[PDB]
Amino acid sequence: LDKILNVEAMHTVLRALKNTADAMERGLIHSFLQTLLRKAPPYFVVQTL
Amino acid sequence: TVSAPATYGNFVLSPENAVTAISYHSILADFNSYKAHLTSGQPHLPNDS
Repeated sequence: LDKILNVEAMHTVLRALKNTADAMERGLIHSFLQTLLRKAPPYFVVQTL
Repeated sequence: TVSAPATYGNFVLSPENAVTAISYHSILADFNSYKAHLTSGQPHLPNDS
């Protein structure tokens, strides 16, 4: 009964690490999109120029 | 001169018990024995663990 918990703790650690790495990649994607949305003038501005 | 036992007994859990401990929070001693006795139809157990 104890080895089950000994393995379940290891699997919870692996899950909490893989999901955090993926959240990091998605946050990098999100931040690179946030950057463009701050450096991207609306259509009519660019067209008038 | 009494012949008293020299050592404590030990009561290991069955690998089948690990399942019903998790899903049902319950342990019926010698779960492997009741399956064979209900398969064989025999009503009596030689010992109750």
